[PDB]
Amino acid sequence: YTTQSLASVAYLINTLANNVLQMLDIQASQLRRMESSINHISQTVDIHKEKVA
Amino acid sequence: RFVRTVLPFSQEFQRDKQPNAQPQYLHGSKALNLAYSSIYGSYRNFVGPPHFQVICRLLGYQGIAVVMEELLKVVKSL
Amino acid sequence: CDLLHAAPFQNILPRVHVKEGERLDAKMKRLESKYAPLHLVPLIERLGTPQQIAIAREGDLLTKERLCCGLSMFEVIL
Amino acid sequence: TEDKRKEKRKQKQKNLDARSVLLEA
Repeated sequence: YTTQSLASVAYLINTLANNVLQMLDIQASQLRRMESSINHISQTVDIHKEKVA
Repeated sequence: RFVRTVLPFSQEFQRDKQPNAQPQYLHGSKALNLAYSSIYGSYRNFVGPPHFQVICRLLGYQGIAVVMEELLKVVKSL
Repeated sequence: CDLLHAAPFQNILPRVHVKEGERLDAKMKRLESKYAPLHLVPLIERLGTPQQIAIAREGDLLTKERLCCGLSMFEVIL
Repeated sequence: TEDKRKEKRKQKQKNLDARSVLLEA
């Protein structure tokens, strides 16, 4: 029961950790794409304000 | 260069002199504040190319346009 | 001054010295090759996204088209 | 705060128009 318990705990932790890392990796790349998208909007607003000027 | 007129034609108006904040919110220290205010002391006695250069940057095309348009209105009024 | 700093990214090159046995057109094309990696709009048109390309094209038009290029104001004022 | 405020005073005492619409805005 000891061996079985050690193996089980290690497994469930390994699985949940891997999932958490995957979640953080996805959220990072989300912000990376969003910054790129915000930057292009900002450039577009800059261009527009200059045209009015 | 432009310079100030003679005393009897000098149209004075009261200015609300700002309360002094801490040096960190200006040039950084008392020594630096004093150093820089001396540096820019030279520029207070006339208006010329350096002032016009600064005005140009800070106003941009839109600021210049509105100032020109408004100067025209002052002239039209006078 | 803005336009002078824009020049290298806008393909604009100054006249080069021609030694005997060389042509003005021969070296100007050869110098254009050297600074081709700095030509902004073509590089983005090559490697950038439709969004990047459109922003750069708009940006380029704003950078090259200044008042000093062929326009004046004082006449209109008067 | 009060101790320093009444120490600055201790040292100070023992020592010595219708032309443009933009204007309205």
